[PDB]
Amino acid sequence: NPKIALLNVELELKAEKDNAEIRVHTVEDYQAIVDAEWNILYDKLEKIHHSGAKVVLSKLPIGDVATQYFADRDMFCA
Amino acid sequence: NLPQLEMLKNQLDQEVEFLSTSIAQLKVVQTKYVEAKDCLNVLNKSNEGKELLVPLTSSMYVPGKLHDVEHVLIDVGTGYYVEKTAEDAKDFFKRKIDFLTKQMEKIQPALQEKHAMKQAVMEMMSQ
Amino acid sequence: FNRLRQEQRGLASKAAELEMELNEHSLVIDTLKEVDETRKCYRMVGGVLVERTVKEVLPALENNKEQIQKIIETLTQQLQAKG
Amino acid sequence: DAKIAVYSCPFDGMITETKGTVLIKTAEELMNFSKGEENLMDAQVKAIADTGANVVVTGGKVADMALHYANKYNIMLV
Amino acid sequence: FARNTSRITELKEEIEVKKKQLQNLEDACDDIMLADDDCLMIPYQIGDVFISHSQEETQEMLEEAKKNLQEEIDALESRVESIQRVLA
Amino acid sequence: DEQYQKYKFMELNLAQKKRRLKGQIPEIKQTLEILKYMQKKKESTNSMETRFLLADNLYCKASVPPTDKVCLWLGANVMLEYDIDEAQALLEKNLSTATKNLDSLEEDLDFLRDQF
Amino acid sequence: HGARHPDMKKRVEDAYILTCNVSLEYEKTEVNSGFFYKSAEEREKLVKAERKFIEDRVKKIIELKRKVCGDSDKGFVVINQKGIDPFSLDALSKEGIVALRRAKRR
Amino acid sequence: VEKYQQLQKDLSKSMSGRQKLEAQLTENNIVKEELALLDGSNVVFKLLGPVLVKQELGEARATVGKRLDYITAEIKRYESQLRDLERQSEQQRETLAQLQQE
Amino acid sequence: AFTELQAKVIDTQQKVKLADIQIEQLNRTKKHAHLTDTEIMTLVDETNMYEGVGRMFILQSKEAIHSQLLEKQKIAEEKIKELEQKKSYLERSVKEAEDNIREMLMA
Repeated sequence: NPKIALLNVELELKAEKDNAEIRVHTVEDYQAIVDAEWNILYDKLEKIHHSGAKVVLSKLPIGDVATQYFADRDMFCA
Repeated sequence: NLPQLEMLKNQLDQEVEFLSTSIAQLKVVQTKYVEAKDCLNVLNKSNEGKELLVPLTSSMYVPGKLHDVEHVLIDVGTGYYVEKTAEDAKDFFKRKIDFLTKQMEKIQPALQEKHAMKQAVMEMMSQ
Repeated sequence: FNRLRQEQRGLASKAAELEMELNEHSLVIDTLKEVDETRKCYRMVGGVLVERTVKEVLPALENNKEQIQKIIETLTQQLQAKG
Repeated sequence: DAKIAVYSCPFDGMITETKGTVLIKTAEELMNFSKGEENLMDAQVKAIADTGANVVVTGGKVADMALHYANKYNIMLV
Repeated sequence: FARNTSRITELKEEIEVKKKQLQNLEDACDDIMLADDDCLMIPYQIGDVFISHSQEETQEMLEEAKKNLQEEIDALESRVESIQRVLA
Repeated sequence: DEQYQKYKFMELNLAQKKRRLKGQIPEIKQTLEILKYMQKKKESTNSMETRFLLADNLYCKASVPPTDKVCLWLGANVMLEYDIDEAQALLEKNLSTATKNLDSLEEDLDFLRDQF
Repeated sequence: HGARHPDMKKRVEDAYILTCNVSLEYEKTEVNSGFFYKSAEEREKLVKAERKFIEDRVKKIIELKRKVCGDSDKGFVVINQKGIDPFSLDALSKEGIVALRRAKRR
Repeated sequence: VEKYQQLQKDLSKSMSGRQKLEAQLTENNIVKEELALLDGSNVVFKLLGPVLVKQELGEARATVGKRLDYITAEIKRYESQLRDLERQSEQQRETLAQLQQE
Repeated sequence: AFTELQAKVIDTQQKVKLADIQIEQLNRTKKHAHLTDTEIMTLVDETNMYEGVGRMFILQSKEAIHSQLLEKQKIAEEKIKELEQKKSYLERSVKEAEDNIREMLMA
């Protein structure tokens, strides 16, 4: 009895990025930039899947990596 | 003929108003020197050394006796010194005021004479 | 336009300036009210610097408002004279 | 005995401020508008004393917020 | 919001002028160390007062002004760099 | 529409406030540190030949004893003098606390007015 | 034209006439300190409070009505170049006073 | 018109500085011209900020002279920008006119 | 042509706009002088006192206050009467010129 999610906005490669600049302090710091590149998207997908729906549809193309994180949500996207 | 002249009369009015702001600047520049002349009379009255209450920047007052009229000082230029001597502090800063007032005449006479043509342009603009 | 505009502006400003003076004389009262202008002090009134106990400051600082208030009220009512 | 409150367009359509060229990013312009409409019809059920208006007419859109405000105030709006 | 320019341009120019003023103060210190280095009389100013007494006592405020300028201005240079990096 | 014109008007009438406020800030600073640095120690120590302002253009030599008396004015009618320890105490708030509100009502006000 | 006088004593036969302009609708004083400077905050508020002048002029008309007729019976007819309010016209029609509005020049 | 406006801005920012230096120079000329002959009543020192150092007249004269040379060079720079502006005023302004005409 | 004569009459009007300013400046400054005189006559009731030009305060005794409240106000007084004896001249210059230009030049 799947509850469905009716989406149009998507998550895909190369679509968005952050133009951050950070001076070197250690080697553990650069992951702040690569985090900021995707953290809002990860939280977005996590919450929109945890919304209460349990299968999700999207009118625009979705990434295979996004599909794998949706599988991590025990979930599928079209 | 008339329309283009009337259109450019707005630019003429704006330049005249800029020069009127310049002559308002002329009315506001005399101050420093006019209270300098007003403060002339303090110098000779206190040449024995006398207690003064004077501002520190603008808003502070601290008691203190003035002395050493022989090195009363004025600032000038990029950081040069004008050490006013005692006899100057009595009488000769009167002529120093005369020369500063001479620059004040470079301000009022020598600029009002050339703004006479400004007012002439105002009168001509009626045509 | 002009024959009315400059006349109204001048008659308004002639007491608007005194209204700003009253604004200054009202913002200056903070020293007396809270900054404790009550001791033996070297008070000045402009050009003069008096070492006096401040007894006259209350009547002097009320006598200005008791006049300028009615001046500015007269200006405010005069603004409505003609439209 | 609904002594009509007569107006042409006592309400307006949708708008949204732009902070510069780009659009604003706050919902206060909508929350304050909703509360203003609510208090306006509260003043309506106050001014029924001197107007006696159970009905009103408009040429401008209103939302379901005005619908339930009217339902709690027992008024009609064409 | 790309507010960086409106918040970094004035800071850059004022830091530049403060650095120039500190360099000129260092020049003044050097000058009083060689030009008119006479021990007996030297008008030296602390805010709004000359005292023509300090020759070696001049450093008592020379160093004060030096550090109160340099530490504050390079701290605020780090601040304007922080304003730059927070946006990019 | 009118957004650009009103935005520019607000920017102008708040930049004038910026200019004015950082206009009075420097001299009140000077009032604090000039006294607290020179006089509080040296004048309290011994009397020296000094320089005081006769006017904003006439500068006169002077000498001061350990007078240790200071006077504050906020207007053309109301005066109060103070010692050399409580005077800086009352003056230091008027900038140290004033900057936090006035400049936050400048930096944060500009941040809001870029959208307000 | 006529006026906003419901149930006028239309047959004013003892029609005393004095055709001066009565400002029974005072033109709002928008001009106080020029055009839209910062002082327009005065114009936003001084535009109001003109309601009193209508009744003051009406009281003047009532005084002249008393003077010329000695009572409230005989009809006194006066004019206005501009509009006049209906609410005070309701009382003026009871006072034996006939004010009229929107008159042309000649 | 791009080039004309750029040259106008260059003219403006050069002439503002030229005029301010003229305003200060009109005073320093006289002050120094009697200063060079009134010795004893005033003596040359340098008020280089909040300090005083004994100073000699010659380096002050060199300073004011190289001020004069600098400002004259800036005047010719400004006036060259003026001819540049008037030269652009023909063709860089006909740029739009010819495209609207044909 | 009458163009230069019209220039002269407008110059006379400009001199009128000089006259009103030059009398009003001194009457406001004289009102300020009277206010200062009333204040100085009020404050002489106490002794330990300072005066100056605002930018300084010099100590004195009471007789110095009496001397200063008169010696400068009387200069302002002699100067106000100088300015009436000047204003009468210049207002004659403008008004009689008007009397002989306005009903004359329109011919």
